[PDB]
Amino acid sequence: AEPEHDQRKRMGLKMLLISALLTSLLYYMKRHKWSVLKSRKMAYRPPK
Amino acid sequence: FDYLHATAFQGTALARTVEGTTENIKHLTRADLASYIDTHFKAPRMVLAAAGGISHKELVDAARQHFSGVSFTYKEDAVPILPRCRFTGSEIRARDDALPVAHVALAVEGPGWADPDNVVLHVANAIIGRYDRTFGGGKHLSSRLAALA
Ligand SMILES: CCCCCCCCO[C@@H]1O[C@H](CO)[C@@H](O)[C@H](O)[C@H]1O
Repeated sequence: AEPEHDQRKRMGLKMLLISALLTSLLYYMKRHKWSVLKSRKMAYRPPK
Repeated sequence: FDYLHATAFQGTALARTVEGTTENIKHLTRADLASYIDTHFKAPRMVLAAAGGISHKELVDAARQHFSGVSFTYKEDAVPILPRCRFTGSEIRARDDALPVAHVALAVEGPGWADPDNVVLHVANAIIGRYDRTFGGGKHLSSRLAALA
């Protein structure tokens, strides 16, 4: 029914490993860039 | 430029304005002032300079007379080694849209008086140079940034 059965799951292994690696790395890079805004503080100082 | 220091050297002594806080000016005492003078205005940390039609020997003589007695302890001789100031890759944005024109200052950390690289950094700074709309040179100025400006 599906001769690709063996290679399909072999790919599924490679996929899951790569995907796990890349998702983590991209999460850091996102957090790294967004760190500027995430930590940013602001004040309201008129000549009141 | 005060804001620049306030964020570049944030959390250190260099982050403070020369004039000081409003609260400090409000509440500074004669004791506090006299303390500063006695603590800082000390002979080894002072330089009597002169320039003109002045004989150097006559200068050190009048200096020898009015610049006074020797310090007693070793503490009063030694020149203080200031604690280091930490640079911070950071920004401070004080926004006021009612303000006519905007001011922007951007800087990296320098080397210090001792470093011979300070000469090259002045050569580099000379390349870019400076400009304001009264520079008669106009579009023909050698400075690329000025020409684009
Ligand atoms: C973000 C998604 C990344 C998925 C990466 C999948 C890489 C699959 O790579 C494939 O693996 C097969 C199994 O060995 C091989 O037969 C193929 O030649 C190879 O191209």
